[PDB]
Amino acid sequence: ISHGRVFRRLGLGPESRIHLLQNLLTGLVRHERIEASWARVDELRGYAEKLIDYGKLGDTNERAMRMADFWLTEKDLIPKLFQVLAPRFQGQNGGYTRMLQIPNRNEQDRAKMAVIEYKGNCLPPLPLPRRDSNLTLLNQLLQGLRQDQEASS
Amino acid sequence: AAPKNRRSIEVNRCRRRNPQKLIKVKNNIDVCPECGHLKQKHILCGYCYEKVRKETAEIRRQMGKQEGGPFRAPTTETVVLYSGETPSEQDQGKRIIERERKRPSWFTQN
Amino acid sequence: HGKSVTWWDEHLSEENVPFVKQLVSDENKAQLASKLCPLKDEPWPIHPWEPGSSRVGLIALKLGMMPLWTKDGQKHVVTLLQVQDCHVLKYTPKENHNGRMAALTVGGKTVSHFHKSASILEFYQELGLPPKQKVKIFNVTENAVIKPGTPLYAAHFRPGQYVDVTAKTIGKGFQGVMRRWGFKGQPATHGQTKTHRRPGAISTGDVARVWPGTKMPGQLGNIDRTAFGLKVWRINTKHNIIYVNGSVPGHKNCLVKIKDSKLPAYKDFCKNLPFPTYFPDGDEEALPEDLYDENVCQPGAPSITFT
Amino acid sequence: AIQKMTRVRVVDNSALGTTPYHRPPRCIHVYNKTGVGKVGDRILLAIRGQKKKALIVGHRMPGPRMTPRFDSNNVVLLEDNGNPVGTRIKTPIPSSLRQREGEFSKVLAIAQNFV
Amino acid sequence: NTRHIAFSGNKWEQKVYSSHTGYPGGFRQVTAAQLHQKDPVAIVKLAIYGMLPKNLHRR
RNA sequence: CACAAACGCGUCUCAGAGAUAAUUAAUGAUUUAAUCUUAACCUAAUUAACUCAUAAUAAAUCCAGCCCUAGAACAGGGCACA
RNA sequence: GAUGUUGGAUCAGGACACCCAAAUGGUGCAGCCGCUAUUAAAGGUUCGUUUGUUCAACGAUUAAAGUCCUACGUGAUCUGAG
Ligand SMILES: [Mg+2]
Ligand SMILES: [Mg+2]
Ligand SMILES: [Mg+2]
Ligand SMILES: [Mg+2]
Ligand SMILES: [Mg+2]
Ligand SMILES: [Mg+2]
Ligand SMILES: [Mg+2]
Ligand SMILES: [Mg+2]
Ligand SMILES: [Mg+2]
Ligand SMILES: [Mg+2]
Ligand SMILES: [Mg+2]
Ligand SMILES: [Mg+2]
Ligand SMILES: [Mg+2]
Ligand SMILES: [Mg+2]
Ligand SMILES: [Mg+2]
Ligand SMILES: [Mg+2]
Ligand SMILES: [Mg+2]
Ligand SMILES: [Mg+2]
Ligand SMILES: [Mg+2]
Ligand SMILES: [Zn+2]
Repeated sequence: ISHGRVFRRLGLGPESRIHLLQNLLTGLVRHERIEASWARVDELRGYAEKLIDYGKLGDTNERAMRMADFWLTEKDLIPKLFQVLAPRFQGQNGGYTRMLQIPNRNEQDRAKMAVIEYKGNCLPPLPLPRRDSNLTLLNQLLQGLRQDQEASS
Repeated sequence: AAPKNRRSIEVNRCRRRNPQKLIKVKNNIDVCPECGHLKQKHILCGYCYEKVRKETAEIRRQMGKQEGGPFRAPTTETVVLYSGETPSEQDQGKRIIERERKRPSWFTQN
Repeated sequence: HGKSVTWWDEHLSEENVPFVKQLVSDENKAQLASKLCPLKDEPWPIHPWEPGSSRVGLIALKLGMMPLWTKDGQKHVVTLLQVQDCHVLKYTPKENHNGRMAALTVGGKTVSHFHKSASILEFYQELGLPPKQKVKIFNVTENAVIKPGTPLYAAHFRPGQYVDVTAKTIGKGFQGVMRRWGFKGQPATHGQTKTHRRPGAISTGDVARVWPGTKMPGQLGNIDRTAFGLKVWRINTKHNIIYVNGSVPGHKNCLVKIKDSKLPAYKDFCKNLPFPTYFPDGDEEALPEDLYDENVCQPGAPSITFT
Repeated sequence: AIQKMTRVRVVDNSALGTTPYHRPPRCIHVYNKTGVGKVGDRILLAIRGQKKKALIVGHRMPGPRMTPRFDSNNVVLLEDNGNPVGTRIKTPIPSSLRQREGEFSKVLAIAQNFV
Repeated sequence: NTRHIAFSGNKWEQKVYSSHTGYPGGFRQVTAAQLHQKDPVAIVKLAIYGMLPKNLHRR
């Protein structure tokens, strides 16, 4: 039984799985946003997060360097990881990746797809879900409650 | 095992018209405030994501032209420009992509 | 009218999202601490202890398991049950339930208002508690009755006693015959073809049907079970934690139902326990932070020497 | 866990123990209703083409924590009277065996080193 | 007043009501005395039930 | 045991009352002694089943999404803190 | 114009003409074993060496290692040594 397992089985086995994630991660560090299958984007999420946590460990750390070697296939990307992508995340602890669901693919396959993106990339802003504004009848109705809780205190 | 008797059309109507084999009516459909097309509540708008996607493709082409070869990729942050725009000091020292289209309303200046 | 689906958080803005939460939690702590004093509120008549009596139970949280040593040198393994939020909810008179014993409905751990039903939130608004996750019905004699909306702490079972536990066992899904039942397999190597698991003959040639009881592959493990005759070893007062003996059916962190033992050996054991239930206000004393059975080696001690 | 057909090594000093044979001594039968023997259990050994009774001293299968676990499976040769046919037992014996005095009294009496 | 039924002759002792649960070894046989002890309504109810015609309207 | 789990070779937990079969006995008529009686009245003693006390389950309708020790699909439990 | 046939494997449903466990009568029953008879089918009824073998012999034990029927149960579950 499946109880308490944090990994999907994707591709031809465990190795194939690691290499699928390798490709995706290279794609993500290169193009800064990619659109892939929802299972696989959601899988990539964790690794994309922690790869940036090695970037913060400094260029000089060896354990981070041989890690960046395995996980970034295109070699140009490695200086991009350390000098570009790591420094623009400093204050923010975990806030790196936006993952959102796209309409299902248009091919006869019809998979379930997601786009995954690093915060602060220079690309057109993704059409994020908007929150209802505060002039809304219900939200406007809550403001009264708030001001009354302020008036009672 | 081979079926012992042809089934009647009655039995078949029972089986394959079951309320379970019928397609359920999706109740989460809404309209997108911009283009007014249909979208599901938890998913991005298709039509919006399209114009976003096209523009991303074109900006990636022009930044493919600004790069000489397959393995050569910039160490600076990139900032994309549109007709009539000049770089701020915050954004200078960075790679710059220049584009003909005047900056699209949904893409902000920041 | 094609009406849309709505969840609670759909229309709220950035500003109002934290406000709602802070407000609901505030009213929750308020409503909890308000019910913290049962004895001085409007207490129901307390009755003496008769010999045919049956006590109220408790709803707990299974923490995990831990080793524990007796003074005798034997090693037992015990299960930690914690009482998070426990209150009696409603009350059913004798005639209105079994015709024999009165039903006392007890609530479990606190959940969020936002995901429950209209009817249920109504039930808790006429009570004044937050909604409880798991709600179980205890059978109880007329002298053991309490008043609805009363807190129940974990000192309710004094150390050394026997309790019973009911819970949903760990769900293993759709399991083959060798698991569900434990039929031997077929031998692996001697030229058997595609048989290494299957049940084998399921009936007799004359009967020509298979019998209504016959063991076959299927659902295994998500069902209610009960463990009897467990001994209670030690009690923690501050964190409300019972240490019961051996194992309790369920996954760890699951919600679990505790009662006194209904086993025929223990029938009258309830004469020494705080009976309506335990009342921290009434005695006006501080119980020692741990109540140990006389057998247990305490977490500090001489370090046993035989002679 | 010592069961039917396990090769055992005879630790006490006896005629039958030390003298060589083309067959290693094999356990035929364990006297627990379970087919598995433990320390302080009783065996029927086939040694040099005849049947003798034995007492399991130590074995290579793990047991309750703080029990000694031995490198080899060790038995002491024994007759029906419960009298050890050996003079003495060198290689160490579980101190747990002293629990039952009644049956193993003499066996314990000829035992050298305990662990 | 069903509980006060009389049975002619020795029938209380030798009339048996049989039932089967369908499970292997689920076959029960109860003496009229015992059945009447457990369920005061049972005897007259099974009496009547067996005297109606066998169609659906019986139910 | 290279998964956070599964698992045994490991650990825990296991029951009251009522009935009767064959057979032993007490009062005791037909037949005023006797006699357990296919005679009363109460009776007594005693297997297995088999019943049942007791235990499980037992709050009608929000359910888009997203998590899960819950799951083949549909179902089920979470998503206020923190 | 086919009801595929021995023995095993797996899973067993039933009978009682009880092999064990449970109450008892009789003895050529002092007790320990026994030998017979009555009542009782919820539960049990082993592992090996040789044979394709059920049977049988033989080793070692167990409270016992029952007698049977179910297409000599069970091949759209398995095995073919015969
Ligand atoms: Mg999982
Ligand atoms: Mg695949
Ligand atoms: Mg996930
Ligand atoms: Mg499960
Ligand atoms: Mg096997
Ligand atoms: Mg195979
Ligand atoms: Mg084949
Ligand atoms: Mg020889
Ligand atoms: Mg007389
Ligand atoms: Mg007399
Ligand atoms: Mg019942
Ligand atoms: Mg739910
Ligand atoms: Mg034909
Ligand atoms: Mg059977
Ligand atoms: Mg008989
Ligand atoms: Mg039988
Ligand atoms: Mg046959
Ligand atoms: Mg055959
Ligand atoms: Mg067949
Ligand atoms: Zn749109």
